Amino acid sequence: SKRVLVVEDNPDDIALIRRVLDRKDIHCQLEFVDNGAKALYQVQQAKYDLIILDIGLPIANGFEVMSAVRKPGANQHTPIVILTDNVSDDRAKQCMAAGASSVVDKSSNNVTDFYGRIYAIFSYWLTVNHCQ
Repeated sequence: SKRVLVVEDNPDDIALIRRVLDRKDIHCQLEFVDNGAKALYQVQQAKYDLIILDIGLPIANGFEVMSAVRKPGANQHTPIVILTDNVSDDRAKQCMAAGASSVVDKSSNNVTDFYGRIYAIFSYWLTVNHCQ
């Protein structure tokens, strides 16, 4: 059973993410935490198949989370997807420098696009990308 860790605090985003997985029959353990401190603790506790984070949360301590995950250890090479509203090219480029696997615009002002991007992230990283 795959496990995913998502650093996100918007409760409608969260509810939409759970629902996408449901409908699309994507079966994994999902864990949400609302900040970077909590993230850095959970990465020490379990090996994840995927870690998603909203770099828009100052409180997510995104770059710090990414450095720490990228260190020697169980999740050293766990895919990290940044999923954040309004990604600029600069910020995407900064995430990529800090170790992100992928940067994705939520486009959450367009639920149709937001929904299909959630499904693409989980679909790709869990059923296409090779998992141990």
